[PDB]
Amino acid sequence: NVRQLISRLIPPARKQFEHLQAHRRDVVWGDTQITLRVRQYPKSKDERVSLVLPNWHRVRLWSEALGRKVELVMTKDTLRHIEDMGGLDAYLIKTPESRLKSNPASAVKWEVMSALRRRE
Amino acid sequence: IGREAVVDLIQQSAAKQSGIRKGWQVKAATWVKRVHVDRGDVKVGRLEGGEFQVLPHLRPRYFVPADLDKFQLKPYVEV
Amino acid sequence: TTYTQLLASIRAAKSLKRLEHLVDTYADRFDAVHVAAAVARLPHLLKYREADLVDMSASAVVLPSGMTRTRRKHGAQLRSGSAEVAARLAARVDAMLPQHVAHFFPRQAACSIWAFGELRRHGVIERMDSLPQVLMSVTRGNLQPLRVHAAGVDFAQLLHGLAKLGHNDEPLLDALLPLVTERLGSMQQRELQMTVWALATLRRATPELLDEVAQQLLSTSTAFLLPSACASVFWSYAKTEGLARLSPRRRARVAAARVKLFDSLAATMMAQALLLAPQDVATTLWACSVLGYHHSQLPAVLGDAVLRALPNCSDAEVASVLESLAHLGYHHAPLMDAVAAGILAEPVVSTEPVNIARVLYAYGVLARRGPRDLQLVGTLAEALVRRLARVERLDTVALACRGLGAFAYDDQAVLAQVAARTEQLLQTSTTGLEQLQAVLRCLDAGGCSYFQLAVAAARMLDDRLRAGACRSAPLAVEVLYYSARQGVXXXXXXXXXXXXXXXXXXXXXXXXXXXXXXXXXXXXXXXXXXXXXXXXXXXXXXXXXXXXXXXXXXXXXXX
Amino acid sequence: PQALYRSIQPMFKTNRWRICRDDLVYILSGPDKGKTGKVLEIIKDTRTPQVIVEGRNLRKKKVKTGTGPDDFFVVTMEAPLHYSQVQLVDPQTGKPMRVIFAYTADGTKVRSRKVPNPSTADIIATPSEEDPDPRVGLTGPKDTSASLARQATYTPSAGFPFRVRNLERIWAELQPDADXXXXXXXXXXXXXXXXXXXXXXXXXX
Amino acid sequence: PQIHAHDKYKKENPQPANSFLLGRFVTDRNGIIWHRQANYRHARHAKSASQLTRLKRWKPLAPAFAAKLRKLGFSERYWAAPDPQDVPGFHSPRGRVERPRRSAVPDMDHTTGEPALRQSWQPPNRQR
RNA sequence: GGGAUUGCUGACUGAUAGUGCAAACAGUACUGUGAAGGAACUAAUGAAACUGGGCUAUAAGUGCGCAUUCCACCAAUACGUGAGCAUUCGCGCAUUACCAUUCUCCAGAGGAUUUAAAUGCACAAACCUAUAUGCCUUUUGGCAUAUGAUUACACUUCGUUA
Ligand SMILES: [Mg+2]
Ligand SMILES: [Mg+2]
Ligand SMILES: [Mg+2]
Ligand SMILES: [Mg+2]
Ligand SMILES: [Mg+2]
Repeated sequence: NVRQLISRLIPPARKQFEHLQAHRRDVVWGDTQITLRVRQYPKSKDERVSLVLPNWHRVRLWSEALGRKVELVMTKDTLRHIEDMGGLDAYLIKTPESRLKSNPASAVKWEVMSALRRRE
Repeated sequence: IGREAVVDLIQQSAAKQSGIRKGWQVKAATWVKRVHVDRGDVKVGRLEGGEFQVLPHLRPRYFVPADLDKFQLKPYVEV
Repeated sequence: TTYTQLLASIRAAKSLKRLEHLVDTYADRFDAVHVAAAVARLPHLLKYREADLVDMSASAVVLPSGMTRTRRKHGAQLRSGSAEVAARLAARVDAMLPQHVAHFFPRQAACSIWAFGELRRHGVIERMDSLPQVLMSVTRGNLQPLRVHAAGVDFAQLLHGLAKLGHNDEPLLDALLPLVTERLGSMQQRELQMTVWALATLRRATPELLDEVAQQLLSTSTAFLLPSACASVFWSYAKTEGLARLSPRRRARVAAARVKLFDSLAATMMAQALLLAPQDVATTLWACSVLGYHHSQLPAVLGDAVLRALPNCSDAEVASVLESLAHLGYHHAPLMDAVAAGILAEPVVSTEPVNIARVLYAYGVLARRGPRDLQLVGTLAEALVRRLARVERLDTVALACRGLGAFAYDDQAVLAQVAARTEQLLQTSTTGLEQLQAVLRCLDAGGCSYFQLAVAAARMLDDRLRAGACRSAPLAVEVLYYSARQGVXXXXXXXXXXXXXXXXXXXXXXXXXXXXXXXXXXXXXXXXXXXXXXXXXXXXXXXXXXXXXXXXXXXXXXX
Repeated sequence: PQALYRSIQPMFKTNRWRICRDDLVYILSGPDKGKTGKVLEIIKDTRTPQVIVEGRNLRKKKVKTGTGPDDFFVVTMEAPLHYSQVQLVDPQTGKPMRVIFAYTADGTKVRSRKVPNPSTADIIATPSEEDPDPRVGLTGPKDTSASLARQATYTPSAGFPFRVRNLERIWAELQPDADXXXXXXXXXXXXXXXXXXXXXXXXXX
Repeated sequence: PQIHAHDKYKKENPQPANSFLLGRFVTDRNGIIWHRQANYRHARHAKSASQLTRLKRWKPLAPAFAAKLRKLGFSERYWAAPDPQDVPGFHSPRGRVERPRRSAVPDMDHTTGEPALRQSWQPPNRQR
C-alpha cells in the first residue's frame, strides 16, 4: 500500500518528500528513517497521507582519532547511537561503508582511517 | 534532456530537407538582411579607438607555385 | 564523491556498462585497489545470449553458496553489445594498468591475472600480452622467500590465471618450490583443485601429485568440493599420469596409490548428484577411461545424469560420453536406447563426422545387436559416407571402420566410397598403420572389391620396411594378410621373413603368414607351421591356404 | 498495358536478355502479327520492358513545336512494342523460336537454338552494347595522356620533420617552417614589401 | 509460423459483486429462491402471538424478482459458505483452527459501489 | 516492455476508405504572438444536382519473368550457384478487331460510381536493447532471512594409435 500512499501526498508533504529525496545523501543517516503519517478519519472516505518530518541539528563532534572537530548534520536518535556505542571513531570504524548512506560520514570515515593508518 | 543533446537532435532533423533551400528556408534566408548576421569570414584585427587595425600577420597569403606555365599535368586525363 | 564510495560502487556495479562508466569518467580518480576491484568485477558481469539453461528445477537448494542458477549451453556465445563493451573496457583497463601496477601486493596481482585469464577463457581479449610483465614483477619481487606479503589463496589464483593465459613463463622454475611448500598449511580444497588443474595444463609438476592426494585426503572429506571440481581433479590426474602409463585404452588399469582418492572423488560425485553437468561427466568418464578406473555404480549415475538432459546436450557431449563408456567397457541401456531413439527420430541426421565415428564405435564394441541398433549403424554409416570430404586424418575413418567392422556391415555402396576416401587420404601423411588396419578389417568384415588400395597398402608396408623405424608387430602381418588375400606384390615376403625372424609373437600371427604364403613369393619357409598346427588358431581360411604349403596343416587348421 | 507501373513486381531478377538489339525478330501479337523487323533499341525496364523494331508498329507522333494552340508537326514513328510481344526469327523456316542461354567451352554463355545438340552453328551471335570511345578524338589541349597520368611521382622517402629547411627567403621560408619548392614572385608581390622601404628611402634622402 | 493470438485487446472488465444478496436469499434443488420473512428482528412486544408465529416461516421470492436474480446468475445453495477446514483430516498446519471474521452488510454509493442500488452514475467530487 | 530486417501472413482497407500524409516538397501549404492546430491532391471512366438549345407543345490459347522439384558443379551438413515453360489443374506481366447505315435528344458543368495496386493497418518470426523460500500479486513489483558489505577464488576441458 506504500507505493499508493506515496502517490496520495498533499503538496506540502510532497515537496518535503522531494527535498528529502534530493538531500538524503548530504546528511548523516545512521538510524534515521523517514515516516508517513496517514490519518484515518472514522467517518470515512478520507485518508490524508503526510510526512513525519525529521529534526536536524548541526552538532560539532570532537573526533578522538584525529585532532580536530567536525560539523555535520544529524538527528537525535543517530546522535544517541553514536555517543552510546563509543563516539565518532568507533562508529566510523565499526559501521562499514554501506550502513552509512551519507557522503560526509564517508569522507570523515576515510580521513579517520587514513590519519590513523599514518598514525601507526 | 541536456541543452547540447536537444541542439544536436535539431541539427540531425535539419540534415534531412537540405540542399538548395526550398520551402520555409526561402523566407528564412532573408534573416541576413534583418539582424546583421556575421558571415563565414576570418577576422583580421580588432578595434582599439573605433579605428579598425588589420593585424599584418592575419592578412591573407596564398602560397601559389613558382610556375603554372608549361607544367606537364593538366586538369583532364585522356580516356 | 570520495574514494571508498568509488571502490564500493565499483564492487556493487551490477552491470558491466555501469562499471565501464565508472572506469571511463574516473580515470585520474583511481588508485591501486580501485583498478584491482574493477578487474575483479570484470568477469562476473558478462551475460550470455538466451542459451542459459536453468538448474532451479534440478536442485532443490538453488545455490551451494556460489553458483549461477543457469549454467550455459555448450557452444553458447556472448551478447554482442556486452562483448564489445567488455573488450573496450578491458583495453581501457590495460591502458590504465602500468601507472598503478607499482603499488600492488601479490593479492591484487593474483586477482588481476586470474580475472584476465577468465576474460581470455570467455573470448573477450584472447591475447593479454600487451602488458602482463609489470604484474609479474610486482607479485614476484615481494614473494621470492615467501616474504611478509600475502600467500595461500594468491598462489592458486596466480597459477590458475597463468593456466588460462599460458604464456610459457620463466617463474615456473622459481614457483615450483613455494607451491609445494604450502599445500598442507594454507590451501582449501577448491584452491587445491585449481592448483592441480593449473599444474596439469602446464604439464609441469609430477612430484606434486601424491602429496596433494594425501593432503586433500587428510582433509575431512572430498565432499567440500562440487562436481565440476571433482571432474577437474580427474582430468588433472588423467592428463598428468594416464598418458605416462599408456605411453611409456581398453587394457588400461589403475595403480594402488591413487585408488583411495579416486574412490573418495567418486563417492563425492555420486553424493553431489542433482548438480552435475554434461561436460563435467564427459571429462569424468574420459578420465576414468584414461586412468583405467572401473568403479561400481559410478557410470550408472553419470549415464543417468546425461539421460536427464539429453534434449539439452549437443552431439559433441553425447559422442564424448559414449566413447568414454565404450573404451571403459560399460553398458548403459537407458542411455543407449534414448540415444538410438533420438537420432533415429532425427530425419536429417548429419553432425560433425567425428561425432558420427564416435557413436559408430560406441555401438560397435558394446553388445547392441538389436534391430534398432542395426538400423542405427546403417543410418550413421550412410550419413558419414555422404560426407567423407575431410583432409584431417584417417583416424576418424579408423573409428568409423572399427565400428563398422564390429558389426557385420555388408552394405557395399557405403564401403566403396569409404575405400575411395581411404586411398585418397592414404597418399598423404598417414600417421599410423593400424589406422589402415582398421579400415582393412572393416572392408573384410563383409564382402568388398578394394584392390586399388590393397596395392597401396602393400606400397605403404614396404615403405615402412624400407624406413626401418616401425613396430614390425603381429599387426604388421595383420596388415599383410588382408591385402595378400585380396590382391594376389611378391616383394612383401621380406617383411614376413625379417619380422618373423625377430618374432616376439607366438600364435595367431604365424598362421597369418602361412595363409598369406601363397600370394607372395615365399614358397615354404616356416618352422612355425607346425607350432600353429599345435595351436589351431582357426581365424583365417588356413585350411584352403595350407593346401599348397603343408598338407598336414590343412587338416590341422580345420580339425 | 496496365497504367500503374509501380504495382508491377520487377521482372528480370537475373539480368539475361534473349533478344538483343540489331537482330531479325517476329511480332507475335498486336495490330501487325506475322510481320518481321530488326530491333532498333530494347528499353530494359525491370517492370515494363519494351522493344522498338524497324518500321512495324507505326503510329503518327504529334511533335509539339512549343505553342498554346494547334501549331505542331506530325511525324510517323515506330511505337514501342512490349518485350514479350516479339520473338527471334530462326534463319531456316522463318517462324519465331525460343533462344536459350547455352554454355559453350571456355566458361562463356552464348545464345543457342534450343536443340538437344546445342553446339557451334546453333549459336546466335550477340553484338556488343558499347561504342562511345573518346580514345579517338584525344590529344586536345588541356589533356594529359594515360602514361603521363600514371607516373609514380609520390614517395614517402622525403617529407621527414625538417623544421630548418627554411633557405631564409622572407615568406618562402614561413611555409616549410610550418611544413614549398618555389613561391611565385607575384604571390610575394601581393603582400607588399615596400611600405616601410619607401619611408626608409625618404628618411635616408 | 503466422500464429496470431491477440493477447492484447482483452480487458477482463470487472463484474459487480452483488454481495448484498449472499445471506438474504438461498436457492433450492428445484431452483426456487427462498428468503426469511421480514418484520421479525425487533419490536416483538407490539405484535400478537399468531403474527410472530407467522413471521418465523420462510417464503419464496416473488416470480419477477426471482427471474431477475436467476438471470443475474444467483446460485447460492447455503446461507453462508461452509469452511473447507473443520472437516476431520483437513486442518490448518499451524493455526489451531482459523480466525472467522464476521462480515457486515452495508454497501451503497452513487459513484463507486453497487450499480444495482443506484439509478445513475454520479461523477466524482473534483478529484482534489 | 521497447528499436530495426523478413513474412509463398491476412474471409484488413482500397483514395470522403486505409496513417493526419499512396503525391517533385505532409506534419507540408495554411491558421495562430506562441505552445499548438492542421488540409486537399493517384491513373483512366465520367453519375446526379445545375444551365442553355431542341423536341413536347471457347471456366482458352500463345509469349515473356520468376518460384518448386529434378540434374551437375557444389561450401560439402540445408540447398550455394547454373541449361532447360523438363515438371506443376503455380504466380506475375504481355496479348487476342468490328466493319455499318441512321425512329438513339444535344451541348456544357461537375467529379460520384467502376477497375487497378500497399510503400497504409494489425500482428507474427528470428535479431538487438532491459538472487532462492513464502504473503499480496496481476501482463509484474512492496516485505523478514541466507552464500552477504565483502579488492579474491568451481565449470563448457574434444579425447580418437589394435
Ligand atoms: Mg484519406
Ligand atoms: Mg476526393
Ligand atoms: Mg482516417
Ligand atoms: Mg481521377
Ligand atoms: Mg448528363
